[PDB]
Amino acid sequence: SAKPQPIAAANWKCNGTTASIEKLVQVFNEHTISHDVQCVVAPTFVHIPLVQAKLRNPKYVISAENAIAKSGAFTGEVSMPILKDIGVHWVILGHSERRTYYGETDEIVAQKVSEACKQGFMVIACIGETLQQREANQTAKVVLSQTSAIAAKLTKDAWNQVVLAYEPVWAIGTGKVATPEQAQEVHLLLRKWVSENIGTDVAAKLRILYGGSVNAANAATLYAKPDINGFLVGGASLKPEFRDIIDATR
Amino acid sequence: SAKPQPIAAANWKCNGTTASIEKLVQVFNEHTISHDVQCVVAPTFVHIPLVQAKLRNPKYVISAENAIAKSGAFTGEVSMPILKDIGVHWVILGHSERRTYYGETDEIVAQKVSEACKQGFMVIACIGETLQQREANQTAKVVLSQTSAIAAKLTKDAWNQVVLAYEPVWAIGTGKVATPEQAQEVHLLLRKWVSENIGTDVAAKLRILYGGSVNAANAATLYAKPDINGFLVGGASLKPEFRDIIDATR
Repeated sequence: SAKPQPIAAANWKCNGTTASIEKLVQVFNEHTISHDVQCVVAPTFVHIPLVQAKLRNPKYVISAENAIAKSGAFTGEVSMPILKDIGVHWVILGHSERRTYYGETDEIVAQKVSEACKQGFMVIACIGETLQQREANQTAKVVLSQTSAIAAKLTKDAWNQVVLAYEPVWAIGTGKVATPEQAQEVHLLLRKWVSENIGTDVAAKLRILYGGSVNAANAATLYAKPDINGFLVGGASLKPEFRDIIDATR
Repeated sequence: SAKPQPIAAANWKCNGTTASIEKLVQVFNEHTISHDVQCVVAPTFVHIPLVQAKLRNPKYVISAENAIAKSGAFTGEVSMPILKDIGVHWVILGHSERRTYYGETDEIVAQKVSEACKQGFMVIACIGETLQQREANQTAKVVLSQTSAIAAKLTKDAWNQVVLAYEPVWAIGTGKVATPEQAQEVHLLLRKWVSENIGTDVAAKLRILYGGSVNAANAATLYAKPDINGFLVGGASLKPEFRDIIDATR
């Protein structure tokens, strides 16, 4: 289909013990990945140094799970210049849980994205609708709303560092995956949107991943859709089966 | 005066480069501390492992600057069980900046405190009034309000792990320190409160620190007050002068 380079990203959320991490990393290192894909591992902040010291599988990069733009008087947070100094140059922003529990709004997400962009980070920005939305046939405008908000703060060239993760709020950690057909419908409308609004050229390289209850048995079917470039995986990433998720992008 | 063991705590907020940290840590390690005081260093999450590997001065402990109670689906955050596994067992909670920018309320602070308590952490809980408060002769009830909220969620014995940091919102990072007399007035009313409400025995061991624009030239005068047990230092802790702040509790 000519698609872009696939992305397989691991989001450990707020989980991990130094022991269990050293176990999973060893399983990941011994997995010979054979095709062109970029694997990404998002550990918690405290665990980032440990992951850097043991992660050796070459198709992998470390990303932070969130950050703030600037260093300063922000107790408890971690900024972007701090993460560059530390060699981490990917970050996941506007992930659902942050939009819901620690109140990050579009414009706020949109600002974290512009700045990371500005800081030379590769960014995976999360968008998606809730079930109430979905049920009001509101899924589409919502996604377009968020993407537009991000887009207003970016330059035509900042897109080269952007990756979108469409995670329907109702599929995250629920066991309730979107059928490939639901997933696929949203990815094409977005691609279409980016295409009309930024450049055909941009929509074609944009990796747009699906996330929300994705596992080793469904990743394959998911991948086969033409506008699905990969995944953002939560629960299944705390397991060896992650191997088989990465291989599904083959 | 018989007072309790003093506390000198360093809060680096969201600042530090691996280089500048390795420089400051070396300055701290070579400072022979001679009296009984517990020094505490709060680095950002990413920097905690680096601090653990180099910090060697024995009167020092590492604390996190914030955390959540439980591990789980909380993207971007770091929990307490994660910090125990990692050997970090002190934490700063309800610091002003968190109460203001990332919306942590009394009850929320009060819950983070009970749980950390429950997790065997030493906790430094922050309370304090804003200038509007101060000007409405509202400083006192406010402090009592917050302390009471914390106290409702703790057991008579949880106090042994609690430390209070009174940081007038108007003195943090402002250059505008509370005179020793303002500081002292608040510490005695609190001590009084804890005394009447929890036990005379408890108020007597409680370390209650002052923080807000505290430096090496004022720490001394600050310390001399009878109900002032130490400090919670922000800006001055990113400097060598921190040495002279620790020595002021002598």
